Amino acid sequence: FPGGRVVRLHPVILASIVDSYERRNEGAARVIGTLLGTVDKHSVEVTNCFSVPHNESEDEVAVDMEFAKNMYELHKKVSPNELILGWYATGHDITEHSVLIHEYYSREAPNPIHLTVDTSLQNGRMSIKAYVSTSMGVPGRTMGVMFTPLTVKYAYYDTERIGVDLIMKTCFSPNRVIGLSSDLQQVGGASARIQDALSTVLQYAEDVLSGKVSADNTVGRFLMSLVNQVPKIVPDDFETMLNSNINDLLMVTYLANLTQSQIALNEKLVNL
Amino acid sequence: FIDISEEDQAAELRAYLKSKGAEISEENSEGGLHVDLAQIIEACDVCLKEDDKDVESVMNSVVSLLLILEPDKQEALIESLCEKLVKFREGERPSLRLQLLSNLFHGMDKNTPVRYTVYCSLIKVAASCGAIQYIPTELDQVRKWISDWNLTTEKKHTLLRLLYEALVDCKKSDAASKVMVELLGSYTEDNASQARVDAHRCIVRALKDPNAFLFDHLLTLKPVKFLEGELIHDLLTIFVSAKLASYVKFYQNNKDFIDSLGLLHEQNMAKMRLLTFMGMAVENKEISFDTMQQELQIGADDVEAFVIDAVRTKMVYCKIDQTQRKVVVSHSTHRTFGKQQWQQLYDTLNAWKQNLNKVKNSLLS
Amino acid sequence: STAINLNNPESQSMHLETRLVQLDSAISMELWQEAFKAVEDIHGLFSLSKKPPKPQLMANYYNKVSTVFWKSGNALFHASTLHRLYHLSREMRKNLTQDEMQRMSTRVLLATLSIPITPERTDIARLLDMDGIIVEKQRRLATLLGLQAPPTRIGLINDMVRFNVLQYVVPEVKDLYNWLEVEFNPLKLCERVTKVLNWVREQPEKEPELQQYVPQLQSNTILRLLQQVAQIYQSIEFSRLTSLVPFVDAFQLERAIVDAARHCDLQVRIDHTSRTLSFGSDLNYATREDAPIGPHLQSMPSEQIRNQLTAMSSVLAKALEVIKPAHILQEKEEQHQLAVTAYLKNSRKEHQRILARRQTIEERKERLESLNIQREKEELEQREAELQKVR
Amino acid sequence: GGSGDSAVKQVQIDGLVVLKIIKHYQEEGQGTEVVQGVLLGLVVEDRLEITNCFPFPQHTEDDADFDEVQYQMEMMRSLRHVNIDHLHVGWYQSTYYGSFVTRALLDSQFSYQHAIEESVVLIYDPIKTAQGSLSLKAYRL
Repeated sequence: FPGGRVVRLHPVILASIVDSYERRNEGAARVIGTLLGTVDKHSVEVTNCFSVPHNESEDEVAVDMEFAKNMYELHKKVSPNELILGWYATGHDITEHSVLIHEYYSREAPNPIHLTVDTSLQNGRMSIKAYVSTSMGVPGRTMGVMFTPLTVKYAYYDTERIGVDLIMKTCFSPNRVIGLSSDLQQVGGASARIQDALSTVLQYAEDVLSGKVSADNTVGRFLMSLVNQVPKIVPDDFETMLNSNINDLLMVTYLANLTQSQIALNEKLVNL
Repeated sequence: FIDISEEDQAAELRAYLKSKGAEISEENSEGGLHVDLAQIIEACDVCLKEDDKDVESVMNSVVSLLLILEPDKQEALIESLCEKLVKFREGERPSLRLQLLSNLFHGMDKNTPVRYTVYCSLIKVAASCGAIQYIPTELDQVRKWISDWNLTTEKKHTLLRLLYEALVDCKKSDAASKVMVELLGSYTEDNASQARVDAHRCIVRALKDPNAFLFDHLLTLKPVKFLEGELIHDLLTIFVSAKLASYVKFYQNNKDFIDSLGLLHEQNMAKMRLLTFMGMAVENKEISFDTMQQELQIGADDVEAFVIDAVRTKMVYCKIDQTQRKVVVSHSTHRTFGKQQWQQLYDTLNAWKQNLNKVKNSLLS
Repeated sequence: STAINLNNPESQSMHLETRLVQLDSAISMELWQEAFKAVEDIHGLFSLSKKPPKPQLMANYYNKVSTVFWKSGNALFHASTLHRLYHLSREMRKNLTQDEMQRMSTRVLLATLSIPITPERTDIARLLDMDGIIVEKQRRLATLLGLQAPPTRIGLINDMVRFNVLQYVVPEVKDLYNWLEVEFNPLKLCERVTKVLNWVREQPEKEPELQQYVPQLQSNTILRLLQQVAQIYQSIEFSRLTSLVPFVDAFQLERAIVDAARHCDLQVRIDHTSRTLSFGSDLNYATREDAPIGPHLQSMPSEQIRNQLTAMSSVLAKALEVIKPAHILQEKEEQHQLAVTAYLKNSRKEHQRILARRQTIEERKERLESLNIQREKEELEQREAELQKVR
Repeated sequence: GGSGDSAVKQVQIDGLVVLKIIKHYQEEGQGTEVVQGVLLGLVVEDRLEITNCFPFPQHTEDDADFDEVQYQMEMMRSLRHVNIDHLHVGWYQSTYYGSFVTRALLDSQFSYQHAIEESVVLIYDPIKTAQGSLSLKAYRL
């Protein structure tokens, strides 16, 4: 099979695209930048990016590639992983300026990775529409534009998409940083409560008329696995060992407050 | 070749590349254009005239791929050019000609003429390589829209049949088959007779592969409940032997067909995974040293080694106490209503674990 | 004197000379510090002599060093140097050109051994004093060998077998790791490997180098087996346990298990009045059972309960059931979608105002906030010239 | 008015900042405390708002050694050209072992705070503290 077929961004990429749009960079409706990262032969790993001074005027495009040398030199020391990959911009899809920011990027001369971030309200509009030209034969005019279907994903790191999930549920509503574990606790039993809702509906499907194929051996196998995890098997030796573990954990959590107390007492006599 | 960004004149731009191609293509370039700036005439030419014997005319094919669809028929002219790909039988560069125009870009999807065409192509054209990539987005688009036109689901069934045949990997073939068989009894080719013939091959795959374990998957959802077993398919003859614990059953129930090929070794393997499970899980966790051994009618350290086989199945899985608790939890084999009633238990069971405990948790924090 | 620059003749000469002389010298009169000094000198030369591409002898010296090492240091760094020499045989091959299968065989053999040998180090001195002053030196050794960090394990083998290594490997041995790394199954492993053991342990055409690396690697396979069966079984009689494991003697092996157990690689009650063993479901759950900082075997842990297990399981394991099947979720999320559309819809209106407002912030923030930090730093002048006027 | 003492307000750290922090998450400075970037922001309603950071790398082989400021000067011009200006109102070292404000971090801070009194010093603490509480520790002198 031929080369690129998908892209794998990260929400740092969309962070750096929504950065330069909203800072402003004279972003009335268009801001362009050079995406950075690497590729693995059919996939793209776009891993961070940053814009170049652009000016997309309707028959005049300004790509100062010299700055994308500077930024690349800088970003190379920042992390060694990144490579000059292509160009990213905001909406809308294929224009005459695709043909022009082709040429400016063909001075770098690998294959290009055209990202177009449409910013429209609708859910029927994909967030970012990855593209790469085929034909692209180039001894013709400037560069043929017939773009291949690519689609987008997120992937570079875990704790940074734990970082994006932390912003997702701040977008929901803050979600400040004090009560994190307790928020993971009280949405804990909420899952078990919405489970109680759904397991009712799956039972109730059979109760009314007939149903529950839906939990005959689908959810029936999920739940046996669930109770083989949490809690464990059910002797009372378990219960006493579980208690002895809490009595240990509590004795350790206690000893942490004993040490807070003696962190205080030595800090105090010196201050006296 | 010359770029697509050269002025169009869609016919003449796509035909200036025929002049760079064959002489036959060139005299039907000149003759194609001088008659009319033309539709089907000009548009069938690269698609039927030789792209000689070397497929670097992917470039002019790409120019044909967007400029045939809209000035004339997409549905007929997409099916042209694709005969050629399967004719030459060099597939990697034809896969680019399929890749560029896969679906959801460059006009309209059309709701499965193109998705039938370009996937019918890439199974045959490419090896397994290209064929893999389309299966998620295809089965996604099948769920996003199923063809209300019957015959195109018979076609998408045919493409799943080409899929399981072009696959020679057993478990992907089982997967592509029991997706096709899943979609079979669900809708289209049901239409009894068309499905009855398939039912035999399902009994081949379910028996032949003992990782389609016995009947567990078929109890989960529809396939047995449409495809009869007390017909001379003999599908429920598995569900007979599945609970009844011996080599005796299958061998006495014979199709002399499946006895030969076949099922011979898997009769004892049946006896294993059913007696280990229906031993363990209806105790309902802990059977003894000798119980398992006299269930299975075999040795001691052999049942140690068979506990490892059951642990590599992950039908049973924990630390195993030596002379009691031979097998414990991690349940995977059928226990149809025992699993249902235990589900029916579970909402009531969960009712405290969700209210009572959260009334302490959320209160505390 | 000598006008150093591009005169590799005399250079290379003296180099190789001292090298061979130093190497053998130390590895002859039982010296070691001398060898160390020699290596340091060679490294220094390479540093100040890295201006040239690289001539022959390289491979020679590499191999020599790896060999001389082997024992002293663990077969870990030694095996690493061995793989390095193997890689050198590739470059030298493309340039050296060696049409010999036996060579490749010997190479693969040396590689293997140097690899499977030790799955963990007994840092007693460290565990005692705190604490090195004993790590940067290892880093230095790594640098010497050409590495930047510390080698790893049969990991290493994955490494130097990404190449066409499952193949050239001579099939005395091809089907011995097809047990150790590949094949399951604890209760057959020591049986299975007995024959390729007896094969390789005939030493003279298979590099006697290998067959001193073999007894440790045999114990390493036992060590691999011993770790698994703590998850396969919860107890086992010692008389059963004897028959599971083909080995020379039980009286030997129990002490090597109690050793491993004492060095906290597994937890066992192998010593016990009845002479029977108890692995135990959890008892007190600790990383003593688990081997505390590195497996040497296939991941097959049984289920155990540790802090925030039942907590975070009940969070997410129940969540998934309401995500994957559900007729209640997707409607709610399609209306969350509608509240998400609404916010971008509110946003595009605000964006059009932020296009005016934050434009006026951005441009002015370059001037004003600079002018503010100007006055912060310019105050230090006003502090200085004013106070000068006082006195 | 939650605003700080005598030159500054509070801090607000916009999510696209913290995304860029967790890109140089806890490597390039694991066992060595490395200043992983300067916090560039602006004075907003009752707070600063760190809207962008750029990372400051160093010679991290296994020890940290300060480099030419050719990086910071060129990179703070790189920010200025497409976005705002060099508006460094703090900094973030993630870095090494759940939130701890070392004597060196107090001294580097003292040089920073006296120079520009519009400042906080962040300590971005991910999963290392068992996550855990006070993931973003601010602290001005």
